[PDB]
Amino acid sequence: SGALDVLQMKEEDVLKFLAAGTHLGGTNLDFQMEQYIYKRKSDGIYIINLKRTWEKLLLAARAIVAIENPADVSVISSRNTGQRAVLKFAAATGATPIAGRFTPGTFTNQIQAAFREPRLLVVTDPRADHQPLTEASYVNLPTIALCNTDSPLRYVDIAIPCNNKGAHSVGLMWWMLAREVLRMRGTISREHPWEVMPDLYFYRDPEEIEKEEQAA
Amino acid sequence: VRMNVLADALKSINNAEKRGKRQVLIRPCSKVIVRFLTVMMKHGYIGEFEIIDDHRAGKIVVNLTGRLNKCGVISPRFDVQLKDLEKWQNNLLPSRQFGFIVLTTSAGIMDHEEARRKHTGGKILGFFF
Amino acid sequence: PLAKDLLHPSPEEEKRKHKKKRLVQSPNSYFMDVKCPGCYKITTVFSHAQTVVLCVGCSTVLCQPTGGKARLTEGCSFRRKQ
Amino acid sequence: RYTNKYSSQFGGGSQYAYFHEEDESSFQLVD
Amino acid sequence: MQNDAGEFVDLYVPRKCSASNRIIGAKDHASIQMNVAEVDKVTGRFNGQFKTYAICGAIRRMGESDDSILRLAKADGIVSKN
Amino acid sequence: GRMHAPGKGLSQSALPYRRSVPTWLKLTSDDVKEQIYKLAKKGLTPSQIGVILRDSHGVAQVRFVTGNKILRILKSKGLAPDLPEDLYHLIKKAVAVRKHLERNRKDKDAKFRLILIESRIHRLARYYKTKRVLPPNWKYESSTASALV
Repeated sequence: SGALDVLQMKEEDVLKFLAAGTHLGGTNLDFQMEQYIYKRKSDGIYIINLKRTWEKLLLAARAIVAIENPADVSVISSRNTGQRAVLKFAAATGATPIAGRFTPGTFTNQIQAAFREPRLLVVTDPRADHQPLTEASYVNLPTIALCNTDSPLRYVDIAIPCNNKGAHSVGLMWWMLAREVLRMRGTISREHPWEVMPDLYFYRDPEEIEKEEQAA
Repeated sequence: VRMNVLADALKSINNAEKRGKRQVLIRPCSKVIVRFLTVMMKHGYIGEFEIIDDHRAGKIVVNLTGRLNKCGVISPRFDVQLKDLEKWQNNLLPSRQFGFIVLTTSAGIMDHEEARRKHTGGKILGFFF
Repeated sequence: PLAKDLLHPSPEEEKRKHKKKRLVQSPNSYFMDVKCPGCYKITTVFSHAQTVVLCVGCSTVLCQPTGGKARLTEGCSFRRKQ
Repeated sequence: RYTNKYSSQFGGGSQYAYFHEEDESSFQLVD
Repeated sequence: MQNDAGEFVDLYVPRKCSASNRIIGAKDHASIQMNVAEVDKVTGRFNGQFKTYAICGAIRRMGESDDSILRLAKADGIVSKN
Repeated sequence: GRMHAPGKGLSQSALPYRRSVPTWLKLTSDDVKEQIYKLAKKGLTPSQIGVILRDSHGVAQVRFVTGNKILRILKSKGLAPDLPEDLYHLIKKAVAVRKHLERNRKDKDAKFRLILIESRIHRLARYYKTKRVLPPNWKYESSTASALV
């Protein structure tokens, strides 16, 4: 971002984006996501441009560090592949997590016990999580969304282009968001690698934890 | 078929302004529309524009900052004498403080307050406010 | 969209559109010269020609009228002029 | 080196010579 | 607004959109005001100064808030020029 | 859309911006005019002369190289057809439809197509009498079908 060379992409970040499958989008295109695709392959997959992913991710990290209080940035994940990344990001940065089922009224019903009033909203996937995206329209929330190529851009303000479908690329995108916020705010220096692996943010399947528990 | 080209141009401006778009493309291009959009530009309502020259009747690409609530046409062009100008600016305009009626007079195409200051009347073309 | 520039269109979206719907309309035909391989008349054909263009050495046909582009006879050689 | 054995030294004429005006690779061939 | 003694007689002056310049009313409950933080050019850390953009809710409802945030951040030196 | 059909189709030939004779076009104005004369001696209308010079001689637009049009060139030599071309083809199609309809009187739709073609003939004749290309006593009468052409 910023036309600055300290904030540019390095080859280590690009090897993570290549190895996770962030650049492999979907097979359909919502018509205002086509400023992010490079080209469509013979397979039918659209390729997400990674520089647009990086500049929208750094603009999202600028929007996340711009709140003085870290406790009223709230992160939503309803699908199962982003719950552990939301809980790890919320333990890392000090945000508030909402993982799992999002009971409606938690931004507009004042007398229910889970009534919050955050100042920004980061969601996992803007089609499956459209219930807090619609409930952001009565409370004046700007909304940041990790967006696939086939995902509707109603009521989101900052769309971070990725493959939000797989486990690896969701866990990586929440990891890169945590890393850019903690470097920008001042916690980690820019020159060392961050000591937290992205495998702390990945999804652990019940079949995957049972194959890890029975060792050879 | 297509009659009264200025009307269909101003309906193009209005439909693409109500959606908050930033640039329109007007076709055809009269010399009526270039003086009309000169009048709306000089009051600070649309900003710059371009007259695209093919060797047929050209196109016009207008910049838009939305400042423009309504841009309309009056068809047919009724003869407005100088005593009928207050009856016409009471009908079409939203206020005594703003809004303009463009009318085509023998000193040129001009708005309705300049036609009182130049002491002339003529046929009406439309309005913008 | 909705910030979209109409005064500077890209050539991908200027070869995309219909020939009447560009900023300046411009035809999608071109002028060829057909070389017949056993004679030395360079012969000038339209791309979309509607008559059978007869050459004057060995009186052969160069091109066939079809609904679109004229299918040149197979084994001649062509290039676009200009 | 080899082509410098085959030129003439005073004998130059091109009256038996054929100048091609369309010698090019610019033509495509139609299938 | 302003009467002949020079007084400003209005109750308040409402915000306007950064994307469409429509008046964000009192009850446009879907409109946002978003801060986007600046960084220092030598270290890449947040130094306290802001960029502020406001979008009315009617632009947000049709899916056009993202592209206008991208254009407004591009023109004030946050997004690169590629 | 079209005049006597419900169709709204858009199919035209769109002339380019650049109005100039090209660098390879070696036919001068006088050579193009003599090509037009020896092509119009074979019985040809303006349209077929325009087709032949487009296809086989490489002049795209004849009024771009000479400076004036094909029918001005044919009328300045007395080779102009006496009826115009379009009115000739509409009259010839009307004689063809009436020659079909003298045998088949259960042909309820070709009678209707005769009504449309004769309407287009009267619209062109009423245009041409106001540009004085025709005499003002020109009446198209259905007895006078094979007396015209």
